[PDB]
Amino acid sequence: LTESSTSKFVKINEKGFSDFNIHYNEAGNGETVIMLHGGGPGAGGWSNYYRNVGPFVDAGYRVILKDSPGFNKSDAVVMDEQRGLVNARAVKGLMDALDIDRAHLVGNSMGGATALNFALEYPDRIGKLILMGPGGLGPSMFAPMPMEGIKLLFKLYAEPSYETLKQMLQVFLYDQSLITEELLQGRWEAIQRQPEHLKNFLISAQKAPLSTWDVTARLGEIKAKTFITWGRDDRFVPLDHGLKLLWNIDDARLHVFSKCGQWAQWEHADEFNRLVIDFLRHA
Amino acid sequence: TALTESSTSKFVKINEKGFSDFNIHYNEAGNGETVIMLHGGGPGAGGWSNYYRNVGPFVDAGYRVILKDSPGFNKSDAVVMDEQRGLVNARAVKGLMDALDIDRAHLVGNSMGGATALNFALEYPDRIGKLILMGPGGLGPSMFAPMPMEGIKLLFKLYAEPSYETLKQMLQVFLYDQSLITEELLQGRWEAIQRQPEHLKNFLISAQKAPLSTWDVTARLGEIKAKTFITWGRDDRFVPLDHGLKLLWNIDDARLHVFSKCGQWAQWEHADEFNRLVIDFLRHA
Amino acid sequence: LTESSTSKFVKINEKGFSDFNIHYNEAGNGETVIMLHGGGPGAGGWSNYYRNVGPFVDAGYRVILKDSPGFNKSDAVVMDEQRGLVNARAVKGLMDALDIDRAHLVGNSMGGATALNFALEYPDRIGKLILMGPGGLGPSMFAPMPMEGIKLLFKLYAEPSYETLKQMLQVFLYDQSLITEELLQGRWEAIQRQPEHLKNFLISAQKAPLSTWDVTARLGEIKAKTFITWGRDDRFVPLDHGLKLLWNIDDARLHVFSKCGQWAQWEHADEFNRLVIDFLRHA
Amino acid sequence: TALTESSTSKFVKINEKGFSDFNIHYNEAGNGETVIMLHGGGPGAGGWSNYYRNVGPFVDAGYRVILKDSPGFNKSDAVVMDEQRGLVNARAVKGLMDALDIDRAHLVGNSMGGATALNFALEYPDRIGKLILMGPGGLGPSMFAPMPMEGIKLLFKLYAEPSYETLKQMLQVFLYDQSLITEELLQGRWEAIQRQPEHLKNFLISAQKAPLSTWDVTARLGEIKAKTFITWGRDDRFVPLDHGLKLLWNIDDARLHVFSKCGQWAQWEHADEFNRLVIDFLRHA
Repeated sequence: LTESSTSKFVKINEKGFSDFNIHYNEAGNGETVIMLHGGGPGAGGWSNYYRNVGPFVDAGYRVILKDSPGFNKSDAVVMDEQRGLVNARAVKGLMDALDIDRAHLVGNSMGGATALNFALEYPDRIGKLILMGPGGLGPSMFAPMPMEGIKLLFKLYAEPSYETLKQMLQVFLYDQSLITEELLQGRWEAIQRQPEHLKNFLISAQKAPLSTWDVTARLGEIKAKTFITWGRDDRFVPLDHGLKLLWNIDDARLHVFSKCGQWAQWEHADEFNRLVIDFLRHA
Repeated sequence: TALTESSTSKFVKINEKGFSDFNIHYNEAGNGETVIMLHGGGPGAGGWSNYYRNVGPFVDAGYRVILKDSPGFNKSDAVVMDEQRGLVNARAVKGLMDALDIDRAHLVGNSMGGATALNFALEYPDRIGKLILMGPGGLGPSMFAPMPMEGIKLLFKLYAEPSYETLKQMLQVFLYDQSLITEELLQGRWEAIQRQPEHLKNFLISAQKAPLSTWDVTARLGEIKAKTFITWGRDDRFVPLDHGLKLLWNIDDARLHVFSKCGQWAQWEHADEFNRLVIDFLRHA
Repeated sequence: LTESSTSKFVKINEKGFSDFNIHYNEAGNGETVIMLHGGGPGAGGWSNYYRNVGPFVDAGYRVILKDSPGFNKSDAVVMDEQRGLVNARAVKGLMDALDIDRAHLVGNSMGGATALNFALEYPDRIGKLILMGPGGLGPSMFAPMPMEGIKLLFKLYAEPSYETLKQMLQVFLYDQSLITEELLQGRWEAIQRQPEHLKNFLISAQKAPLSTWDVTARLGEIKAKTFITWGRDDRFVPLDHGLKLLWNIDDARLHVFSKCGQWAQWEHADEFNRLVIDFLRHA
Repeated sequence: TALTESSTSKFVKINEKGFSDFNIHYNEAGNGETVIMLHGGGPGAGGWSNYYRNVGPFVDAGYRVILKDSPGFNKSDAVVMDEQRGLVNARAVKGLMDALDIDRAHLVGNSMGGATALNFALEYPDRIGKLILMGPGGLGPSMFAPMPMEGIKLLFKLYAEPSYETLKQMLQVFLYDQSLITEELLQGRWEAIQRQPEHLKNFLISAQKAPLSTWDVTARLGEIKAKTFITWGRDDRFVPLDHGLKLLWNIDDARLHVFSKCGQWAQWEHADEFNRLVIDFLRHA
């Protein structure tokens, strides 16, 4: 598989959306797994998930790497509501657009915020919920906020340098020497090719700051089977949120990877793949 | 051969440091790559009783499984120990491996058996493959939980005044869903208590000589070179959840998995998931 | 001072209350400190606070040891709403009853739940907020619930034995050999003399379980200056709630006492007294 | 006499283990019962710079206050250390106490000075009264926070490439309210960096010989017999909050106090409350 071969578009008309173009990548057939990416500059379905799409297809799954409204080759937008609840509507849109009655969601960071909102609003349309260091769960009992990674993320949004992006990625990864060009250019090309997303994000962050995303009091309402993954060394979202989810969602389990940043799916691909595939297959 | 507690039951004399001609009971099945499972420290614990829901699937996955009765438990020989039990138990595991000609084994350890597995990986790094830990005991204070924990107090209470009803109370604290407690489980533990009452008294004499605080190997976790799978039950009232994080941070190559709606026996209360996760870890980690 | 010398009653008519008799003890003059006791069988203003009333009066404070609706010499009742919100109304009642325009609150356990609700509903009537291991803040990130102390509390409510009460107190105190008769009889006489409170409590616990008391999502609304105290070895409410309060209340500080159970005010009287007096005097 | 940085400034030669005729700078005022205050480990740190908001009130409360410049900081003599800095610093504190005929002192320690205070209480239990710790360094891994922490990375960055703007970045991470950072604070630290650049390079050479992981005294906290007051800033990005709990659980007689809206300098960012709480602890604990 490649990005080219899998590339695809489709408009959506849910709630406040209307004739809104969502880019995505699709492969495989059958049961549907929608993978939702992180909030960083130049973030996209493919870029977040290029080590998990193949193995998930082989497992006999319909794999949808969605570009969320306002990133990569999807359409630009400005939100005055918390992006989790908004991205969920975009997801609900792409499912209605493509006749998908139900899907499993895999949400990393902002994505995980999306999946959590999707699961809260549209429970009848979610199968199983995989969360990987999801944002927007309020304050940590230990980490002061903003966290080091979030600081760097806004710094990159503000002054998109090549050297800055690099330093953002050295904080996102536990092992910094794992930095590939195919990754680094994937993000750097994505920021350049649509620099309207950057300014749109900062404005939205002004209208709905991270503190408004907190869905914590509603967690006792999530019914789907939940698999929470965390990188032990995540400098973007604090480890103790993993526990908050475990205690509040009725049916959850938590897996933490050592020597791992915010990208468990990337930095620990193999283990992540087989752990999640098995969770879908057997839980 | 049918796989039953009796058809798998075996004995081996071990000779290692402070053990001479010491009879160790174990249950064994399967062939090839070896997994040794080490049980908890409560009255009447033993290998079969802790691991009977795991043995079949591990054997079917192609492992040789050894459910070891630790010294001073169940059908192994009696002992009063004057050193910390994790280390003495690890000597016995090594003794059993030498006696059975086993060069390397994966270790699965629950509670006291987790402490055993950790001491074994510290002392005998060349003889361990992978390490699987389920809520290991004796890792010092918790950052949140007052000690002794509720499970620990019931453990000592049962050791000192054994009764069926106190056994039942203990087991109700050990498990998240107390309605899963069968009369057969209970009667198995109760028979082990009644058939080997010397183990209880010897345990109490030994704990006075080397209290639980002496089992703390925290300072050495940095030496462990085995790939490690830590499992915890979210609802464990015996050893606290923050110890799972302590191991995750101090062992070089670890992952942690926490089961919801689970007390201190994840291998038993969530056997199917446990089996699937650990088998997968042994095969592909 | 003694219980006799300070004993006093007054009816109240707030919201659902009407001609409802609140017992309390008062001493001293000037600025008002209302001390609110814990949820245990035979719990009462005096019994919780007999080492803190004298020293607080000397400090020049008006000290009100309130018996909460349904304990000790106050009137019996059954609640179908979480007792924190209900006890707050009773407190708001005793203040209107006695022409108190403002007060500082000192809440231990159930009391702390009260103070937190009082501070949320009636902020204009609260000065400064002292919380000592307050209940009803949801699940712990570490302790499974119900906690050992809560289990024992309901066991004592169910079968009020003298030996049972004793075992409840051995779990409430870090140092068990500190058990005094003047305490033990204070509780044992209180349970006997009004055994209707016991059954009323169990029914209310049925109508509004501990899980309904959680005010966590509203903590960002508390404006009063807050002093959170905790016993390190508290087996009734988990230590990590101390942190939750610290992070969520806008103006808070946290003090933890070593070798200390649920009764910081009792087990560490001196240090507690001077710490709180100074907080009132200078914060 | 007026109390100013200069009117209080003194030197004393110390001779203790690996120190011979080693000049220690300190600031001193007041008389009687002795409190020694030990500073942090960042570039340009020193006693005055860390504690100038505390000295007046402690002296007025009736204490003799000593703000000590640790070896290889500020106006004390230069040194490249080959052992963990907490212990070497504790030797220097003991050396200063012997040279000034001080039998017993209360110790207040911030960050590196907290590590110093802990080593001193371990090694010289008879020479300490009470122990006050503010976010002490080197207590090993955190259960929540990735390491090195953000403050630590800025510390090493500033040591290796000193610049005024990097100093400002560091100080902005140290403090909760960055708008409290005065030009005078900045210029004081910056002058100490520029006037003693050898301290920076010596610090880096020393940290290669005994890294921060070697400062961990966790395993010994159980030996500390001093009544201990632990203070933390909720918002500390240099040493993590769970270490406050680690000390609370492992030292026999401790209390913990956490200030909201506070980074790693509680003594400075919340001086008034800090002063009031610690003075009260010294008088009545």
